[PDB]
Amino acid sequence: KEPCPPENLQLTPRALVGKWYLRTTSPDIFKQVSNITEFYSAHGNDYYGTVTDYSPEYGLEAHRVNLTVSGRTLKFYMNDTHEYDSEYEILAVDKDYFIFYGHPPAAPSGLALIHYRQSCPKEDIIKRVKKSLKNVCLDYKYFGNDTSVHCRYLE
Ligand SMILES: *[C@@H]1O[C@H](CO)[C@@H](O[C@@H]2O[C@H](CO)[C@@H](O)[C@H](O)[C@H]2NC(C)=O)[C@H](O)[C@H]1NC(C)=O
Ligand SMILES: CCCCCC/C=C\CCCCCCCC(=O)O
Ligand SMILES: *[C@@H]1O[C@H](CO)[C@@H](O)[C@H](O)[C@H]1NC(C)=O
Ligand SMILES: *[C@@H]1O[C@H](CO)[C@@H](O)[C@H](O)[C@H]1NC(C)=O
Ligand SMILES: *[C@@H]1O[C@H](CO)[C@@H](O)[C@H](O)[C@H]1NC(C)=O
Ligand SMILES: [Zn+2]
Ligand SMILES: [Zn+2]
Repeated sequence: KEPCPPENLQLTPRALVGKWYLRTTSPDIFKQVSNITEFYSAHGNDYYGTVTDYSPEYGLEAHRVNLTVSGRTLKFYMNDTHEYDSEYEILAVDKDYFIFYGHPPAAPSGLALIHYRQSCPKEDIIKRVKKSLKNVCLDYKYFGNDTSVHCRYLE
């Protein structure tokens, strides 16, 4: 139900700006949704953005979302639907990924999300991710990967 979050917890300005791929989660969600692209524009503590997800019945849907960042945490709001709308805590910060944790409606007991800068991250990045997870009391063991976007390092 909880990780053991870091010492500092520092989340800097524009740090989330631009393009991400949500390829790994614990609760594996990649039956409910697939091929998640995020794009965020920074407006101080506010981000506004697009999430292009694929649905196993509906299409290539798109969603408008905004972050509101408060130090270690942010609030995530999606316009069209609200099952991932919750507070999320930053667990790890890296040039090639961020890890967040929350208790949204879709997983009240806890949801870990890895956002990658690359769609198919190289084995170096995965080894750092593995470290970040142990370092906050989760492990790649209980995470699923988005297999609809084949990646030899995420299998
Ligand atoms: C995953 O989503 C991406 C981008 O969100 C898809 O790429 C799009 O592919 C269509 C082809 O019909 C183009 O018209 C778009 O302009 C493309 N966008 C980009 C950024 O390339 C991609 O095809 C999707 N893949 C899966 C497996 O769902
Ligand atoms: C670098 C990460 C940016 C910050 C995003 C905040 C953390 C969690 C976002 C929740 C996304 C949940 C799923 C996305 C789309 C969907 O499943 O419908
Ligand atoms: C995002 O926008 C919503 C709707 O305008 C508003 O409730 C709030 O300021 C923002 N919330 C989050 C979670 O970013
Ligand atoms: C959805 O977005 C529109 C912006 O056109 C806004 O007026 C509406 O109240 C939003 N609400 C929800 C629940 O998504
Ligand atoms: C996800 O990726 C890692 C390799 O990066 C692997 O050890 C783990 O088993 C994968 N899980 C699934 C369910 O694909
Ligand atoms: Zn919690
Ligand atoms: Zn493969």
